[PDB]
Amino acid sequence: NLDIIGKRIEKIKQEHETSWHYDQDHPYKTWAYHGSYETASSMVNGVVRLLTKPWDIIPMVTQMAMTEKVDTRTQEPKEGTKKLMKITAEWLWKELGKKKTPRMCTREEFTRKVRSNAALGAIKWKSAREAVEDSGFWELVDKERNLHLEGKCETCVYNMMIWYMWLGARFLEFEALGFLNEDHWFSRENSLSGVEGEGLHKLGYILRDVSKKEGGAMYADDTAGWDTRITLEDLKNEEMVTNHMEGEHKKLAEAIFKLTYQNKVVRVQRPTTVMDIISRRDQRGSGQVVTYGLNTFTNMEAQLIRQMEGEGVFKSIQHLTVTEEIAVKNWLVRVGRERLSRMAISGDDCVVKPLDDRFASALTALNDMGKVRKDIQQWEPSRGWNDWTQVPFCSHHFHELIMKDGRVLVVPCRNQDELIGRARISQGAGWSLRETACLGKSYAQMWSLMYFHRRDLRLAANAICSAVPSHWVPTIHATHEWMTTEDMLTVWNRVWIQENPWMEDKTPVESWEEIPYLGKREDQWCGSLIGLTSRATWAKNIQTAINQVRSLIGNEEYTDYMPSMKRFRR
Ligand SMILES: Cc1cc(Cn2nc(C)ccc2=O)on1
Ligand SMILES: Cc1cc(Cn2nc(C)ccc2=O)on1
Ligand SMILES: [Cl-]
Ligand SMILES: [Cl-]
Ligand SMILES: [Zn+2]
Ligand SMILES: [Zn+2]
Repeated sequence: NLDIIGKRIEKIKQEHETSWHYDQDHPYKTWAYHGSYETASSMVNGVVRLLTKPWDIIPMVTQMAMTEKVDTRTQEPKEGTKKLMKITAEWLWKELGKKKTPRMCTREEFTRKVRSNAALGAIKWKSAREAVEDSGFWELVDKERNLHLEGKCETCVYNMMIWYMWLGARFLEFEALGFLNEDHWFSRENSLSGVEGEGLHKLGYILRDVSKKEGGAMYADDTAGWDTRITLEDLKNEEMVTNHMEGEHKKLAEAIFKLTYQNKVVRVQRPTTVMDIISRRDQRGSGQVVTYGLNTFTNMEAQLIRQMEGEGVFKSIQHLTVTEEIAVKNWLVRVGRERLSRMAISGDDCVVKPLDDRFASALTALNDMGKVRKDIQQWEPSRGWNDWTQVPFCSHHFHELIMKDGRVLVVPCRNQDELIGRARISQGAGWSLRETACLGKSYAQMWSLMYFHRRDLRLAANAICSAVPSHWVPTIHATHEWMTTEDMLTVWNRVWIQENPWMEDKTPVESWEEIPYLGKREDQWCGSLIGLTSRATWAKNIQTAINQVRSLIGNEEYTDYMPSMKRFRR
């Protein structure tokens, strides 16, 4: 308690000593309140919207651009649950460690990241790019760092909104734990369940490979507030990664887990406006990228245990017998790798193809670990999927699509209203017409690469790339091959043919017309506006929309991509 968070509390209390009140009308029950002191909406991308006019009248698209569970308490698991988690976690860190070496990340790696611009989620210095160059920052980092070796913390404080800390705390986190992401610990090759750095063009092939295994249905249960259900027991099993570490690193990592993860401190703005200095031990509070890795780890653990319960490796979560402990360990050593290979896990998101459908009603460990399923009753058995093409994963489903030459594409898909609505939204303001156009172009090239099989998206993508100057540059499961000025057909051939391990025949495709679409009926099912008069007017009069946007941007060098499509080929 206060002996670990006090210093951080004391430092803040003094920076606002003038205005400090211990409010008695504070809304926190499960969060500890210490005191109080006085104290970037969604915009529309006009380039994308002018080139998607039929969607101006679709409420699912237009509503997307308009516009308390953290204060809950998860009970401590039973002793038999806690045992199962401890044994599985120890075995899983060993497996992940077999072919990887934990190691500290470096400023010269962190710096380069800030130069490339990433969601480091950091709050004297204007931007992050500036602070990185000023050694005064690195001096502050040194003081804190040397404090962490002391077993103490001063400035590592969360700001609720998404939990931003200041760039310095983010570095000390990245220094100790960045290896997890930087060195691909949750790669499919390394972790067997993971998909880190796979890409949306590989996920469908991965789910089809799981489907090939003998077993029951495919289960894809979402957790209700995954992060809020992260117990102190989960934070302590995650910390066992430090047992694979040495020297300074082991100390630095131990400090992040002890002082920032297992004993947090947060400043939340309450408009009644008084900045509450609230604390708590449990729930998920980290950088988005370390959160991804530890979420994947803990999810892999929970799902192996749910598989154990379904296969009758253990009878009761209340207590584990000495013989059961040996049986769990023997199960992991004998079949652990096989059972990891039956799953696709991305943070809190999973798909499991268990040995059989006993898994569907194996609920006691899952519920007692506090990973309560969403959109169902706690003890109602899971609904599985019989077809890998119906399974939801990372907000997508996957279609099997046969090319006119017999080669097989497995393509990602979601409701087209969600795709068009997202492309019409920008995260921030103050951007130029040029920067808005380059973001439109990023969406267009993503659509050409991932969603080429949707008739409306291939047409709108061609229209946007025709409307934006040819040479202008586009601006954690994913890898982003669409962020380039290279020709999109060349990138398509690299991604879907050359580099695709599921494609035996490497014959390049010579034109976009060789590249197939979904069934005309399969397109409407996933939200296409084909067979509507509106969409017909838009398609026919596409060159007029392209010319409207060219006139707004001005006299630049443009390319006509519309003749890459059959209907505009004269
Ligand atoms: C993805 C993503 C990035 C942004 C923020 N943004 N918005 C504009 C208008 C221009 C550039 C830019 O980066 O919005 N969505
Ligand atoms: C079902 C179904 C059949 C069609 C006919 N049609 N097909 C296309 C590809 C474009 C426009 C068009 O009217 O559209 N939806
Ligand atoms: Cl199904
Ligand atoms: Cl994007
Ligand atoms: Zn600290
Ligand atoms: Zn679909």
